[PDB]
Order: sequence, then C-alpha cells, then structure tokens
Amino acid sequence: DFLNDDYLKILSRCPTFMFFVEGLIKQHAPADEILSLLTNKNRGLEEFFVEFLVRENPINGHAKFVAR
Amino acid sequence: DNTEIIKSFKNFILEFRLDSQFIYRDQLRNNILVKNYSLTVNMEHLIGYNEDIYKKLSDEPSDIIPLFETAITQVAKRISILSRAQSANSLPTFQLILNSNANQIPLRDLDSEHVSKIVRLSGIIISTSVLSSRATYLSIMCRNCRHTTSITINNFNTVSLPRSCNCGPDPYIIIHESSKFIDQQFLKLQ
Amino acid sequence: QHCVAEVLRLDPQSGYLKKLTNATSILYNTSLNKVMLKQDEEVARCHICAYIASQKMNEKHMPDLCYPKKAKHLMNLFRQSLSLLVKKYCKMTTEEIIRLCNDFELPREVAYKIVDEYNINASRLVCPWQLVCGLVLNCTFIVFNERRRKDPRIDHFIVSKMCSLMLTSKVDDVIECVKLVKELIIGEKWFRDLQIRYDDFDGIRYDEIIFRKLGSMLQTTNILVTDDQYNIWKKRIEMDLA
Ligand SMILES: [Zn+2]
Repeated sequence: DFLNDDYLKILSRCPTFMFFVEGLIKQHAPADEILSLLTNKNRGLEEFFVEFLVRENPINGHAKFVAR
Repeated sequence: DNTEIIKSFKNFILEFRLDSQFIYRDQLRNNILVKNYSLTVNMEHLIGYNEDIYKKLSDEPSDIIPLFETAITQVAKRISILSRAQSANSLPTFQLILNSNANQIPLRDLDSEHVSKIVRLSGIIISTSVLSSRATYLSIMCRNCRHTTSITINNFNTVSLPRSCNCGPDPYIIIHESSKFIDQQFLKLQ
Repeated sequence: QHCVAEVLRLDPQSGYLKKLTNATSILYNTSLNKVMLKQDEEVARCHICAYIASQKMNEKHMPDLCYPKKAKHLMNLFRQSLSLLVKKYCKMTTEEIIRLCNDFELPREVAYKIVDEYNINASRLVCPWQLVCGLVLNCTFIVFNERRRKDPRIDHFIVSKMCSLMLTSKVDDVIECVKLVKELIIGEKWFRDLQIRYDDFDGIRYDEIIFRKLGSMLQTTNILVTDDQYNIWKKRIEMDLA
C-alpha cells in the first residue's frame, strides 16, 4: 500500500524492463497498451509491478524439485 | 563536429510544429505513399527554430547538404519499417527541395565575391535542351582479373575510376544492364 | 601578406617573428627585382629565404629549418647572386616515434615525455617498439577514458589499429607490451601528474574507488542508470506513432 512515486521512478529505470518495452514496441506498431501501462499513468505501472511480483521465480522451484 | 549538426537538423524534422499541426512529418508520410522520395522545405521556418544551422549552411552549403540528405534517408528508413509493421530493400537518397522569399539580387550586381555561397535572383527562361543523363551507381569488372567492384556518385551530377585493382592501367569495363542513372538539363536565364 | 605569414608561422610546425617577416619580404623583393633570378615556382619560394633570414638576424638553428633537390640549387644560386617485436636491436629517432604517437592526434607534451623516457632509458634495450607501443597505449587509455566509457566499442577499434600498425595478428604480446610498461613506469612524478590530470586511476574515479575498496556498501556501482539518460531517452518513444 506504500508504493511511492519515488520508488516507481527508480524502478522504471530497470534495463530488462526496457528490453520488454522495446520488444513490445517492435512487436506491435500500435502503441495503446504501452500508454495504458507505462509511467504516463502510474496505476497500470503499479498493477504490473504487483502482477510480476507475485510470480514464483520458477528457477528456484525448479532447483527444489530437481533436488526432489 | 558533424553529428551535433545532423541531430540539430533531424530534430527540425519531427519536433517542429506551427498552427498546432505537424507539417513536415505528415508531408514525408504522404510523400512516401506518393513514392516521391523528395519533399519541399521553407528556409524561413528554420531561422527561429534553430540558429546552429543557418549561419553555417549559408557559407558551406555543399558541405552541409549531403548530411541533410543522409538524415532524411535515416528518417525514411525508420518510418518505412514502422509503416510496414503497421500495414502491409532499395531506398536511395531523397532530393532536397527548398525555396525562399528573403530577397532578389539581379545578375548585373553580381561580382567575383560570395562565390560558392547561396544567392537569390530573378529572370526569364529560354533553353530546354536535352535530358542528358549522369550515373549514380554503376558496377565494374576487371577484364583480366575478373574482379568485380562497385562505385556510387552522390551530388556532382572529384574522383575517377581506380587506376589499379598484371593487368596494367585502364583494367575496368563499365556495365550498363546493372547500373543506375539520373537525368539533368542545362537551363539558361536572362 | 597572408601567405607570407602563413609560411613564416609554419616554422613552429619576440623579435623573431617581426624581423623574420621583414627579412622574407625584403629578400623576396631583392630576388624579384633584377631579371637575374627567374624560373622559380612560388610554390616553394619561402623556405630557404626563411633559413637565411634565421641565419641573418642574431641566431641560427640548423635543425628543422630545411625541413629537396632544388633546395641546395636555390641556396647556392641566391648566395652567389647576392612482426615488429621479433626484430632485434632496432634504432629510432625523435620524429619516428613522434609520428607513431601523432597518428592518434595526441598532444605534444605526452610525445615529448615519451621521447625523454626513451633518450634516458634506451641503453639496455632489446626492442624499443615494445616500450614505445606500451607508452602510447597507456597514454591513450588514460586520456580517452571519457569516450571509452560512453562507448565501449572504442576498446576493440584502438587495439585493432595498433595491431595493424605494427603488422601482427596475435595480440597477447600487445597486452604484455601494455602491462609491462605499466609495471615499469608506475612510480614517476610526471606519470603522477598525468594521472591526476586525466583521472583514470585504473579507469574509475578516485572519489568512487576509495569507497569501493574501503569496505562500504554505499559504493555506487551503476547497474542502474542516470536520470538524464531516462529524460533524454523518453523522447525516442515520444515520437513512436510514426
Ligand atoms: Zn584487375
């Protein structure tokens, strides 16, 4: 609930996130979803942040059940 | 440097607006549909936008023009690929066309000064001689070495064929079925 | 007057300049006055005139004044009318290594310092190419850190240029030519001055490396990117509609 604008600014500079943005730019000539989600409206940005934060990071689980 | 100038010029293409509407951007977009590979430009619009190109293009026009040509080619490549991604290999340089209304200078008042600069004038037309052609991209083979090469000429429609790729001097034949040319005419005035 | 000063102030490439221009003017005047000194292309009629102008006034310096067939002819006529490392025990001069250092367009102080190093420590040598190459490479790395930082491509281009100039395909020897000279030249005060001037200190700033090595976590490893970078990058997608 305390996801602040300064944290949003600093996390926006993520280079893999830049790779994602540019890959989508090249994949779609239209640019509606990027304007929907990008910092220009921070609601979508924080929604994406939580969406990809809840992920499992499957590499660790893969190591775990590989040991299993 | 030259890249600072080329950037200050390319910004004028897409980052300029008047009457709250893009002019040159959509002009290029329409021109590419027309298959024109050229444009129109007003040099009055460039004085207020930027002064880093006027005072140096005035005195070194030949030095600065081809940079603008290449910048236009770059913009064309970007917009071409983006438009192909939007809907629906060979993109040569685009001729730059401009005009002005700053002043007019008569032939009588000319001198041997301000030579190689840019000038304005008026007159009347007489000659329509012939569509004499020049070369832009022509291929070459050496007659003994059978060594293929290539050459391209840009604006002077300075250098000659290579004198040596034993074969001796003048070892090159000129192909035509795989060459490229443009047109020009010798126009008069009085 | 323009060309006269152009050639006279080409000597570098108080009273000296004024007296030399006067001497050149009057000497050319004397040479062109009579009908005795003709068939002389002005293409080169301001060289030995300058030599004898130097000879005249107070002092004369033989080197770099004649710096050819017709040179001696005109002098007499006027004065009467009035790989690269396997090679062992190579030799060098001032201007040879000045050229090798000047192909990069580096300043003259660095070239003079290298020349001083050579003329002081060229007695126990095996191949001067190694020492001079190492010196110039470690000068380039120290002075060009800014553009290398903003463009990691330079590293390969510079190394290729200095691998092709010495006609070699293997480069580990060049790496040695760099590290050995770094080991040897590591403790001289002029090297210290160059270090403080061009702020390489192993390619990283002093104020950052102190905290990098002191044992802190506030050390700024720039995996993230600067704010101005993002500010200037935004423009690229600002115009994405086209
Ligand atoms: Zn040949």
